[PDB]
Amino acid sequence: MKIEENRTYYQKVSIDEEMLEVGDCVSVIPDDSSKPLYLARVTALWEDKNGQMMFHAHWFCAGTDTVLGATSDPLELFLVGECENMQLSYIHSKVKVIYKAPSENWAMEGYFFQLWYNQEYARFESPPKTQPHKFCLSCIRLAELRQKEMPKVLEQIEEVDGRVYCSSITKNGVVYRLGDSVYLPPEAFTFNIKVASPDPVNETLYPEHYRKYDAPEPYRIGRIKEIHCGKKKGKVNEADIKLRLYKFYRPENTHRSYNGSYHTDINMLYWSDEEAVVNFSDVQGRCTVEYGEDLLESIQDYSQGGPDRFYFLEAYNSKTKNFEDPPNHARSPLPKLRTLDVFSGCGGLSEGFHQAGISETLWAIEMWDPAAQAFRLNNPGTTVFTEDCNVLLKLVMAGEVTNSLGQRLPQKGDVEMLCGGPPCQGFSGMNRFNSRTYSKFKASLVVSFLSYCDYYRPRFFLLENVRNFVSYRRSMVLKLTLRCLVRMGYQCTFGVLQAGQYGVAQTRRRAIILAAAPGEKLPLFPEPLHVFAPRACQLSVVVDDKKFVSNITRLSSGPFRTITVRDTMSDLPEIQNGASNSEIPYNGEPLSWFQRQLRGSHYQPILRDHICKDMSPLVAARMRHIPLFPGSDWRDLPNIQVRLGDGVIAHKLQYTFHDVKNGYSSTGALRGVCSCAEGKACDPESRQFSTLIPWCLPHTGNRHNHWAGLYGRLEWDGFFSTTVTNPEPMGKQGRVLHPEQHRVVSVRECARSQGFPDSYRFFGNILDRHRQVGNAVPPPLAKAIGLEIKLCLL
Ligand SMILES: Nc1ncnc2c1ncn2[C@@H]1O[C@H](CSCC[C@H](N)C(=O)O)[C@@H](O)[C@H]1O
Ligand SMILES: [Zn+2]
Ligand SMILES: [Zn+2]
Repeated sequence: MKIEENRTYYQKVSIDEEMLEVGDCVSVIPDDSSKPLYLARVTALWEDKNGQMMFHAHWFCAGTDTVLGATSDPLELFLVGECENMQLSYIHSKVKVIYKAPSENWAMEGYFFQLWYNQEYARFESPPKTQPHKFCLSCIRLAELRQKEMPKVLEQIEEVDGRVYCSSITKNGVVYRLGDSVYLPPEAFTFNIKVASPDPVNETLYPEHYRKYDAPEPYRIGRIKEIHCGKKKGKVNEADIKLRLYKFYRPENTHRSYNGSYHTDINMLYWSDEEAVVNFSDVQGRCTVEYGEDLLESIQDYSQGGPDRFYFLEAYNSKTKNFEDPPNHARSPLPKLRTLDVFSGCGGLSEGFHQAGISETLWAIEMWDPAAQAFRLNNPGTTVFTEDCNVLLKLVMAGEVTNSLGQRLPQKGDVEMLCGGPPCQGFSGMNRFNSRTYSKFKASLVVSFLSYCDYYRPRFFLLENVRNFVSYRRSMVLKLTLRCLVRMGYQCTFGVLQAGQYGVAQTRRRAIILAAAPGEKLPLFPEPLHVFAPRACQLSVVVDDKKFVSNITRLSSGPFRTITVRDTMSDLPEIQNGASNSEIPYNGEPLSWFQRQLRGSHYQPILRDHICKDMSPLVAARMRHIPLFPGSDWRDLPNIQVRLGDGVIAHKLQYTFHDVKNGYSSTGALRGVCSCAEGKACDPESRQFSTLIPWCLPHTGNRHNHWAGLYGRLEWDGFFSTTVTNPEPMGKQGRVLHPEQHRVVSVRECARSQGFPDSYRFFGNILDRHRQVGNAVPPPLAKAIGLEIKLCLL
């Protein structure tokens, strides 16, 4: 075809008398007899100066080598960026590979390949459509990637003492110029302020006390003052770009620290003339930092206007610890997708999407009446079907335009975005999928949701669920759900996100399956916004020993400080156990940035649903006896008799068995409450009733890390455990007591832990409302995901 200097390209070779062609597919026999046949596309054929007869192999990935594993169609191949030069003598045979393109009438459709597989993120995506003697998509992709990845100097200024100063550089698609701000790891530099690093009990009175035996810092931010690099071979050394920066102080970086900055905006900074030198390699991203007064709009409008937007109004003198005005040199010089929300709940997911500005939920389906009503209260514009999604779908299959109540059913073409959180019962744990199990899955609500996707063929598809959706039955639920989306021709991916990293004071890992129709861009998962406890941000998923991660790059830090229980509910009036007045005055102002977001700027004095469960006299007595010291839970309880009302008694727990593992106490007491503490079988009579210290907690404490957290108080500096449908002191994660008051958290406090605005309405009795709040997708999580979809609508 063309004769380069070192290679001669041919269009077609004869291999054992059979022609082979550019465009053709080929098999190569693996050395490892256990591997599937290697299959490739021939992208070039040539001879080298060395007499070797060669081809370039753009390898395919077999289905069984993707997350899909054995669920995948044997005959479906996927494109991947894996290619290399190979000797023609290795070809085993030519193969037929068909490109199954999405029909032009795809929306109405209620070896081969169709998608490109990204093996690091488990993304199936439409193949590039880009068109051309050697054309190899794999090669083209890596080049574009390398070009994107590498540091490059856009503009040099002048050399001064063996260093070229530049006015502009770039890495990963971001152009950084003089005067721009940059994100940097916490340890890139230090502030000149100095920061100093930060009892026995009677064990018969407190017999369980003995069983009592973290978020990183957010980014450093600095304004670029100069950019200078070294030189190599008389040329710019791009592997050596360095930035000299003006340090910005976050409020908690000044002497005020955190206790002095509880009330400041999470995006407010302080100017400083302190300078730091950093390697370009360490720059984690670019951010906008503007002096408040130069703003053409309001700080709030500027702040909510875009991502990575900070501001300052004062400088901070590290030396006199005073805040003067900033020096002069610090100054400067879409259509909404029509959405169907299945398993709508009270609408946490639709609310986040609405906030993102990308969607309008026109239809919601919610079988449970209270939740359906809650959804209507918040969405006057949506047709809400209080109905089982299965019977609604049958009504549409039956040709009905309307249900019996006059409500207009959504039809093909109506639905542009389909979202929902289908309850996945009876798949928990990890035994293998058996034959009957496949029937269970076909009848399941997750399949019903997929059926909606298949019929309505929406542009975008979102399935949210509990973290363990990705692991149920050895990940077969996840694999079958990805397989269904691929079979339909959808682009799709999955990931786990941690709500805490999107601005809520709660540990809540959720599974998320995204899908996009052939013609769209498949969204990315949103980059963490807030730093959160590392132990709660294990987002990777292992499927058949393969570790999958999402595209998320911020694995250690992030733009904003973590949101605490204090940020969440320090402004709420004091209530008692059983409080039931659903409309009360706040009788105070928002104190935190987080409370200002959720309460609004409008004048608004009514506080809704600050009500809590009326715990029994026994549980109320226990709560009153949990100390207010941070971390306190059931192991702090005193072993005392308490008079309950009516004449009833919380009795003393009696210890009459040796715990061979835990030994005697300092008062010479025994520590076992059953014969199993001595290695023996359980005494049937062992159980003790009505005792301030719950008998079952020492009974099995050793086998469950001492049930840490049960009857536990939230910490002001900490975060909520996963917000559940019914907060119980003794459910597994029972850290549901208020930090100070002798009661469980209120419906509203639970709603604030999910990031619900205060105006957000719920419906039904107190347990109905707890259920609605606990089931929801936190609107700040939904919003972050929504904004990723917004990128795909441009
Ligand atoms: N067959 C069915 N059809 C419609 N809704 C169902 C259903 N089975 C369960 N549900 C509802 O599915 C919901 C799951 S919780 C969904 C919460 C929602 N994403 C939010 O952000 O608020 C519950 O409200 C439950 O009542
Ligand atoms: Zn290639
Ligand atoms: Zn026992």
